[PDB]
Amino acid sequence: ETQELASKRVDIQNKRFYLDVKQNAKGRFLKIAEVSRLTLSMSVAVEFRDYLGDFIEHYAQLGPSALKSEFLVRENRKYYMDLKENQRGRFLRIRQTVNRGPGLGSTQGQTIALPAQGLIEFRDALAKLIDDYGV
Amino acid sequence: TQELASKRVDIQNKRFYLDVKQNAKGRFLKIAEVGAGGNKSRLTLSMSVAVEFRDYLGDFIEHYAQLGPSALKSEFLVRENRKYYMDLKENQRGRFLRIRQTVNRGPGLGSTQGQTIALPAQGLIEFRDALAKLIDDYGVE
Amino acid sequence: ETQELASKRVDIQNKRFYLDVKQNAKGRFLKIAEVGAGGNKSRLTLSMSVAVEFRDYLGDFIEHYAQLGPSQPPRALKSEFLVRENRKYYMDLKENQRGRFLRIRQTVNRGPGLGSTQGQTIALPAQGLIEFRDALAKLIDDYGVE
Amino acid sequence: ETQELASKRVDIQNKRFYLDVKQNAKGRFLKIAEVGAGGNKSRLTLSMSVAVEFRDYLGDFIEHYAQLGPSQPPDRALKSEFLVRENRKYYMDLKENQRGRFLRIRQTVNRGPGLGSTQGQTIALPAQGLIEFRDALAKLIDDYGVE
Repeated sequence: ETQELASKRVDIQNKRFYLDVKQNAKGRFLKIAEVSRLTLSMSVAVEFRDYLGDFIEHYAQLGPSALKSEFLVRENRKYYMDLKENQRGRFLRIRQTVNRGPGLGSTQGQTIALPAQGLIEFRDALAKLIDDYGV
Repeated sequence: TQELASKRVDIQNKRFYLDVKQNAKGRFLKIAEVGAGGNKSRLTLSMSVAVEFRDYLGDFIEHYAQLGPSALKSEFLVRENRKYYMDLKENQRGRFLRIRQTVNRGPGLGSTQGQTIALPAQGLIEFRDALAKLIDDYGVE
Repeated sequence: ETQELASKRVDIQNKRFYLDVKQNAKGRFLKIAEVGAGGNKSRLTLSMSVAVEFRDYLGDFIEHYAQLGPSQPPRALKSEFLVRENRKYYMDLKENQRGRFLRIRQTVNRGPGLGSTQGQTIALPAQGLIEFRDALAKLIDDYGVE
Repeated sequence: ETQELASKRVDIQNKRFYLDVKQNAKGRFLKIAEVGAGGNKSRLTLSMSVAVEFRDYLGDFIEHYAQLGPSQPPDRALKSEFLVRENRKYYMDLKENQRGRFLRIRQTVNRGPGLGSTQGQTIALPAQGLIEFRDALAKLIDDYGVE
């Protein structure tokens, strides 16, 4: 039975993300729901934490007006991370795909969009779930 | 006293206006937090002073980005008759930069009262950027 | 009056540097600007004569950077100091968690740093030091004297 | 099958390079994927033994690049090296085009016809990143190599 060990809430402009660390008898993993839904192993969650730091850095150094991308393939899942910008402002979009195993053949590629203002809070929340629970 | 330009910045559920203006003696910025505070929550900076302020924000941004999960930082700025107190704090609702501006009453006596804005830390990069643009525009070379 | 003689853009990671050669009645000189977030407080000034000595210092930082090997307040790896023509140039190779960089701070030189310094600072990501030295060397071959 | 032990991304100009340490039933090895600005991906595969030699060779390219001085006008590779270890060859050429110098590494089969585009198993490191790349490689070798 998958039982959540912790929830986390991050408010950014008028959007909300929940970071739930869950564990079924397979192991421990992270879920990230918007106001779609990513699922990450803790090991992959570490890579995100660090990549978020890369993104934060780049955003702080932009100054006034993709800007930056990362490409991650881990355990049958592929993650695209694009720091972009548009009329209303800068954001980080994260798309999760199945590129192998059960679930291939799609209708369900997952996506979340974080406003850039909240990357630091979102990274800080992730970091502490890693901190507490480890890999 | 000309209006030269405005820029608006929404941070979380709070709104700020950076307004450039000129009068003889020079150009200057007015930064207001929208609320019930009126002029109590509105700063006034010369252009010279805006630059030093922009740079201080650079430093607050760096401190905030490396806090990790958790006054955290204080800086200080005085020019002509005006003092600017900058304090990166955290209360239960999150991290913020409090800028309190004072007008010196005379040789070695602080104001009984000042004006103050509070920026949620998640908005500092936006704020800094809006301010940087207006500085690049409205008085160099 | 100031003639604009030449201009060179050097892109290094997510930074852009401009090297402008100018000339006034006193002689030829460089202005070196870093673009972005910071202001025109990221503006170095150097006669051609001093730009030569700066090029040579950059060769030593390049050697040191190449010999660091993999990494591990901020750690000061190599510091050098150039004072010339009533200006002081501090050159510190440093590293943080996010990479290695050469920070150059220019001040106006009176006594043992007495008055207003006029702290102009640029920060070259270390990756770019050879590109930067090279652009500078070209401008010196083209516009310097002997 | 293959387990993923460690990753490191090096940003050089508008490209990215992923150095991945992996292990299969036979061996531990390194995959190096270049991602171009436009989406182009290409890669090398190195045994950990070979990465040591590649890292050493990078040191030679670094020394050469640092000593070049700026591109002079025309009047071809500025420097070539060659690496052969059993079933894989690697052609290392330091070149320049209008946008800079770069180290092309081109991996081929040693015995076998070959398969796939030559570009898909070639990478081009902008020379500016040789030091950071060699350093990131040196670290992965330190922390997951036995050699």
